[PDB]
Amino acid sequence: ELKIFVSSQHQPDIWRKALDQYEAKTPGVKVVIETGGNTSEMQAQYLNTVMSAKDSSLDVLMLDVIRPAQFATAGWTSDFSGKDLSAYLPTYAEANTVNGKIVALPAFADSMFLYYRKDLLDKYGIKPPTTWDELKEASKKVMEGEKNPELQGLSFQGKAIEGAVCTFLLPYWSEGKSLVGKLNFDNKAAVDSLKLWKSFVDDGISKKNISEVATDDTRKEFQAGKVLFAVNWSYAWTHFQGKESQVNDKVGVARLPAVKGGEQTTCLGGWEFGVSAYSKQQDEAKKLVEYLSSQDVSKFMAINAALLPTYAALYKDADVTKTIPWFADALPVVETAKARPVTPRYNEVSETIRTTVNGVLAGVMTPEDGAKQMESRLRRVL
Ligand SMILES: CO[C@H]1O[C@H](CS(=O)(=O)O)[C@@H](O)[C@H](O)[C@H]1O
Repeated sequence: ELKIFVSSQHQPDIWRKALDQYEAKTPGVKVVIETGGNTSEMQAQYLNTVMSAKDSSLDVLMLDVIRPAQFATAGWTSDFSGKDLSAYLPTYAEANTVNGKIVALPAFADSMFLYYRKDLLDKYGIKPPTTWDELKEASKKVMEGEKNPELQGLSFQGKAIEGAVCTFLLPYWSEGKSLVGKLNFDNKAAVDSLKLWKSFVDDGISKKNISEVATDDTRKEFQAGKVLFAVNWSYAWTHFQGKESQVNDKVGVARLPAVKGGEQTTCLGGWEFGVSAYSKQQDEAKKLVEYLSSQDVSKFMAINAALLPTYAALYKDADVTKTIPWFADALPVVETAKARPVTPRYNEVSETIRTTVNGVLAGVMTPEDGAKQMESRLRRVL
């Protein structure tokens, strides 16, 4: 009788279909979904509480790509002994291996992309922007042409959530800088990043309360036809093309714009399945994770939920690209996407950066003071 922790955000109703396929072929085994918070840091704060207390209730954990160092060092997961991760993208083999131990099996890949209203860019003769400067010029042109009070130029995540860590790093990496064995905090790129996110609000290109916007708020608002440009993850696509959308067939996907004279870098994301060290069904949990991390299930979740695959071959799979054409071009974006710090203290890293991003955008602290505070707090942790 297995229990799997899955975010309300990760389309548990589509995972439920994959569990039904498992139960149909595996007699005597039933799985039940326990849904968690929409955002990764909320899920993490929850799982820390129950893993700390050695709660045996949960069997399989859907964990963020940022979680293996913590969960490995805490002893919260049962390692996949003699497991070979070489069927999967090297980036996810690397994320799920801590001190030589296979901590987890990849569930799905992810990276940030620029979603855009191809109907509005096409109306105004605009190319997908390759720089943030080009994105500001396109936004002002479209907003002034459309005279739609509800149309946002750019939605990005400014809420004090895990996605705001990603937000902070996008311009930092585009400028060619790295955060880390040791912290190498570049003040100029850190301030440039916080100033850039603030500039969209100050220019009216982003709404005044972007500090309140989480991943699925960007998703909901873009889907309701209210956003020209959206920073999001692959899952949003299935929602954009579903039965409750204002933007069916009106959505382009591009790589993120670069900073003035930078690269079109992005943030690595994605999720993996861990088996709780406290599960009393280790054997059946492991067999369930082997199924859910299999190629066929990787393919099903790409087609049915726009979850980017963990297997290189699936990005150009006939049925995958028939369903989502832009997956065919997505592999090199995923394989070159920059990783957030690997550390067991990642909760503290996240808390420092996301609270600094949110405070800058809420007008609590200047971009310069925000960077100053972040460097001091990260110094202590890394
Ligand atoms: C929904 O997952 C995606 O977004 C997360 C941010 S949040 O939406 O949870 O704040 C990232 O951490 C994940 O790596 C990425 O796959």
